[PDB]
Amino acid sequence: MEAAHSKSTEECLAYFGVSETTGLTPDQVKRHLEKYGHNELPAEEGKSLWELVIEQFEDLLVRILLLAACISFVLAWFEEGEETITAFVEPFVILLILIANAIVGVWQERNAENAIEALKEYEPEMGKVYRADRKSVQRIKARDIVPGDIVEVAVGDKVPADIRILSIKSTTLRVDQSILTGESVSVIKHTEPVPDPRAVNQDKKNMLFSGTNIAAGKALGIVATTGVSTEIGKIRDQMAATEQDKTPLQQKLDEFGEQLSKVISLICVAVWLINIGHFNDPVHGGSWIRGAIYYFKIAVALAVAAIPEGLPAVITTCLALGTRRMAKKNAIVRSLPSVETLGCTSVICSDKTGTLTTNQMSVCKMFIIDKVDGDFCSLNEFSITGSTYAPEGEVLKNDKPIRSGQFDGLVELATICALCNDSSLDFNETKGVYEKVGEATETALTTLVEKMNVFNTEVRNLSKVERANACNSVIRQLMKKEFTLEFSRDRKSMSVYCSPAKSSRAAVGNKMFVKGAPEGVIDRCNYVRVGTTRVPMTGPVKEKILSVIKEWGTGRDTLRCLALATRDTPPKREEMVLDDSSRFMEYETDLTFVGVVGMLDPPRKEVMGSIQLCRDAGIRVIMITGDNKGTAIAICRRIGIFGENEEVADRAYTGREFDDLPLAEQREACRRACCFARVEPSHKSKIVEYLQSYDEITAMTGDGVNDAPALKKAEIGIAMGSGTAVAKTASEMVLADDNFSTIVAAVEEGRAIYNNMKQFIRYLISSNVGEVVCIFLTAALGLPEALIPVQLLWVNLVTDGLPATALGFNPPDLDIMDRPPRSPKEPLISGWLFFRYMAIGGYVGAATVGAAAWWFMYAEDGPGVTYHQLTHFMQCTEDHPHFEGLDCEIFEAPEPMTMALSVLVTIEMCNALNSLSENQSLMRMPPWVNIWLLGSICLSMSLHFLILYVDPLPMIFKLKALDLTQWLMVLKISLPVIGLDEILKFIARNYLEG
Ligand SMILES: C/C=C(/C)C(=O)O[C@H]1C(C)=C2[C@H]([C@@H]1OC(=O)CCCCCCC)[C@@](C)(OC(C)=O)C[C@H](OC(=O)CCC)[C@@]1(O)[C@H]2OC(=O)[C@@]1(C)O
Repeated sequence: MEAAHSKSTEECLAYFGVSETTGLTPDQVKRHLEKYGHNELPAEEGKSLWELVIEQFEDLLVRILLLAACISFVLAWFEEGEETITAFVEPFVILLILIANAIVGVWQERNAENAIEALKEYEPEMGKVYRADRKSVQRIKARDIVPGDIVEVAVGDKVPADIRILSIKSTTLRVDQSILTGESVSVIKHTEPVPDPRAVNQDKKNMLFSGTNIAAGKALGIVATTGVSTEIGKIRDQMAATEQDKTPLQQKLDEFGEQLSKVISLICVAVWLINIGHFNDPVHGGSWIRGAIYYFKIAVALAVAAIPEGLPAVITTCLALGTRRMAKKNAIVRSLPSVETLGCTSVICSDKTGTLTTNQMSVCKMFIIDKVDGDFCSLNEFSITGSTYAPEGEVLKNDKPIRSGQFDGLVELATICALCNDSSLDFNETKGVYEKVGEATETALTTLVEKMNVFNTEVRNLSKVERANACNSVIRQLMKKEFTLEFSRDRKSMSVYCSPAKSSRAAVGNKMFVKGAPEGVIDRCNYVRVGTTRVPMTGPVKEKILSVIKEWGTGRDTLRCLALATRDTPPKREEMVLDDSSRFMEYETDLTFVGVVGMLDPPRKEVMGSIQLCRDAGIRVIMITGDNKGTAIAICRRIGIFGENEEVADRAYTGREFDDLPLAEQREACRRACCFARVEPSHKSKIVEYLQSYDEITAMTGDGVNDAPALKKAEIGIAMGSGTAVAKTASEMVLADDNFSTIVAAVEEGRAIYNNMKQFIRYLISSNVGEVVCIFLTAALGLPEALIPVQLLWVNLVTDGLPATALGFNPPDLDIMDRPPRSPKEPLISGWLFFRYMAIGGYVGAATVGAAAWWFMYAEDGPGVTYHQLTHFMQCTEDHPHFEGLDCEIFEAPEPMTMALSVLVTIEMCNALNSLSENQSLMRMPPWVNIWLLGSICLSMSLHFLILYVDPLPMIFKLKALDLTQWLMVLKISLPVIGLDEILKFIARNYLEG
């Protein structure tokens, strides 16, 4: 049953043909259950199985590196050698890294909390119904309840489905719908029907929602919807139906993986293509397959040379280290990758109360009527000092303190504020400060009653523990509050019937002290109280009152005003039937205006600043409030979101307004909007959606299942520290202190971690730009094989893997926040940088192979080896350069290799330094600035010797401790990389592409 809330309990019972007394017949149940199904959210999947694994090994790069193993295992099996400790290395070092980055990948012991899971935690397990098969209140399984059957709920119960209350048995029923919105103040329910076919959950006063728990009372009603067909289930589906796109970085690392996987095999073609000589000469000898292994031993080398198997380790390190660094600033980042996107954040959507503000209501100003006459009436305005909840402050008129009670009206003023209040003030002993008890507003009202003290009641000689509510009580003693008509968004007001306590002498029968939003209440006043007398409400007057209410709510002192009025001659206790909600309005007419009070929820002392920061950062911030458009706009000028005098006719919309705008006009409004007031439920999702139709990285603030969809949807959802678990499990970041400022901080932080990430990323892969180049020369022109496949691994996980991580601590460049937000579609490497990293990548390919080519020929090893022909013959079947001797064993010995690798590890250390900036030389960017970089460079070479001296290592690496004479060449062969660098890096001046 869809709009059960708009039907009468009758129309509603009839819709299903059920007796409020008998129940659903066993048939109807099975029958109904076949039609609607089980009152349960659909189940999910995702646990320990073969899936996680196989998908783990589905990635390209992890495959190309697995294929190298599916070949190295056999390649390092046919290889001739008495060694059995260096053979099963390659097929293991890889097969190890593959399985290593598969555990820390299938690691779901931490990151495994889904938002839809908690959603099932809000739906109870059992519920009580009334079928026709048993006259007893059978407590069946919740899962078996069905639209149509009449259920029972009583205190403490968790509502099993969406029911349409039929009959309330208790005095009054109160449920805790916080689960949905968050304002943990339980609400009264009624049986009267909400006729508006499209009321919003908050206004469906005659309905219980599944997930909600009953605060007070006990009622019986007829279930309207179960399963996904419910407010909770509906929210579930929206989330189920939303799929977040992959983050920008993760999107590049894939683009790379693809363009790479192609270029890798693209070079395997050049090999079998450059072989134009091997097609003829090669005769008998069985080398058909014995010589073809050369085409395989180059793949499991060319491949591992272009795959930075150390990146998915560094980026995670730098990231995990940022998570903590941000946690220190109160920003808890759940999703890791997010630290990247949080930097491309272009729009911040924040709620006002308790994020942009403190949620510290306090009454500042208030007034009553002074004199009414000749259509020209005046007023008496006061101000109140004290922004705390502590009854510590004074009431002053004309900047000077006055005795609130010397003023007849200010009395009744204070009277209403106390008897028309469902709250109290409490001094917390332990802590040592008065705290609110309930609605933060009404408390501010209570605190006013104290500060005021219209009856002069002694309070100096009292205890902070019993003085907090002294004056209020005094007033509760002169009037007996019988019953009270709760607030409603229709009448925007809320009265409270009172009776004259026997212990009095001023009893004008009964009274009704009304208090609500100025407009409504004031419009229902036929009179105005001028002191003690009463006089007809006249236009001029109403004109004057509304006048001052308009100034306080839109002025420079953003105030929330409440009209205070009363009914002098209230309807007879008999003529009133409390159960009739919508009827309350009438019971509150023929009123008498008494006064107004304007309170303030101060914007947080640090927000005014951050809003500015977001300006310099080019980040657009959108405040979402509950204030009325008019005051929203003020608070906005106030906190900086708008100029002190900017045009905002079209930049701020109310929810109603935004609804009267057709799709085109709505979207077109989200790209300029900065303030939304009284926005409707869906709207958060709507807005997010629109902001995105502009490729905008949007941050959304919220809490409660209510806002789960939007948090999921938005690029960066932001739950509050005090928020629901679901709202937290749905967001990407949780604000430890629910403060706006900490969102901006975290944005900047996450904006630095990329600037540094972008470095070690274009560095750790810049070396791979060479390793392949090297391998191409070391395979194209001759086979002076300088870089072993099982040797490059250690050079990518430590040799350069250490300076990378060290690069994850580079000094944050100034003005970080004085530039517009990055572009999720900005490639790390391209343009002048493409050509830059091009040379530096080929040059390191002329350096590595050269340590073995430039060597033989000018070295102190080989008097007649210079200008050799390692290109012509390699198999060595005869002797031309050397007749009878033992020289055809140099093609496989630690001599030309142990020289290249060293140079490699030398040019990289200079390239790491070339990776501290992108324009400023090392002269302006002292390579000793990043203290943690040097601390790694040293631990880099400190391990280079360890695999060159300590025998157990230098052997398995095919290297040997180079003489300090021949090791002096590693300098003038590597060291000059910085020149080419510094050249291209100093040439970015004429090329104003940076
Ligand atoms: C891994 C190692 C190597 C050496 C490789 O071939 O990487 C290429 C490649 C895949 C790209 C290129 C490299 O291009 C070549 O080497 C082309 C052949 C040159 C022959 C010249 C003979 C005189 C990157 C490396 O290099 C330079 C130096 O410009 C930059 C960049 O990479 C990134 O931005 C990735 C970061 C996530 C990518 O253009 C990228 O392709 C993309 O889609 C990107 C966006 O990925």
